[PDB]
Amino acid sequence: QTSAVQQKLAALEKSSGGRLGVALIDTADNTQVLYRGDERFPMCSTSKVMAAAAVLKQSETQKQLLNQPVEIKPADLVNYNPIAEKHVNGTMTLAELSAAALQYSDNTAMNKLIAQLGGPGGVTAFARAIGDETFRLDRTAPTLNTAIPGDPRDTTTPRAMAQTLRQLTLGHALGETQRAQLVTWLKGNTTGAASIRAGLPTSWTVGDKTGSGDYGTTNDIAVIWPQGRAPLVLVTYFTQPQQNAESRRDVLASAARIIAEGL
Ligand SMILES: OC[C@H]1O[C@@](CO)(O[C@H]2O[C@H](CO)[C@@H](O)[C@H](O)[C@H]2O)[C@@H](O)[C@@H]1O
Ligand SMILES: [K+]
Repeated sequence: QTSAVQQKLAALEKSSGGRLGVALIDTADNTQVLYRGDERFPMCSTSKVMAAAAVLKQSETQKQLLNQPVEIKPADLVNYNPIAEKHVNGTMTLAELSAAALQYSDNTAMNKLIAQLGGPGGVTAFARAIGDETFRLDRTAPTLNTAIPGDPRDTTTPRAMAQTLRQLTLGHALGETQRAQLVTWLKGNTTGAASIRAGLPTSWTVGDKTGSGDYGTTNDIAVIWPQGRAPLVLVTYFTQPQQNAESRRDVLASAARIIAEGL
């Protein structure tokens, strides 16, 4: 069936010129709204959530892991390193790297998390351990953001990512302390006000992670606490046909607005 909300999302998509993917889980009733929910999309930096979460999971059996220092060398700096570049020839702890990756989208910090997990496949292995059979991370940053149409590397589906984000932030994929830390980090994101958040009523609370890459890829994944409603999880992925396309955070905001109006 096609719902009214799906109809509106299809109209948004057609006016956007790109390809939109949406998955909502409403934890009031566990119902779901999906638009291209089983198509693959390039995650770009939304994959940082899974990497940070995997390190949180490791910290459940090492109480001191988040205070472990990691050396930052000049050679480690990549294309976007607003926090790590201050620490070159110095160190950052795994907590500092997780915070920098999630809240500032620091790519050097992401690469340190990936290295702590043994490479991109270690992030995929964590996804599998928590029941996500779809997610794959294949490369480090920044090349995980190439976002080439049809390329399966560094992709997931909206359905899979919404389920996983729910298990991580509202469910029991992580220990209680670790879940709370992940939620605190997401809620402190600096990069999200133009994306899902822009489509929701101001009274609602959001924790989110954005992503962007080539092909005008513009993504956001969020856990939302509506005014007076049980929490939602919302994934919005958007990608375009031309490599040099501009970002379209407004399309994500419009998707979120449609979802909110449909509740
Ligand atoms: O966007 C983060 C970071 O990436 C760079 C290239 O390393 O720019 C890319 O992203 C920009 C924003 O989407 C695009 O405008 C640009 O064309 C693309 O190369 C850095 O300039 C930027 O800080
Ligand atoms: K871009």
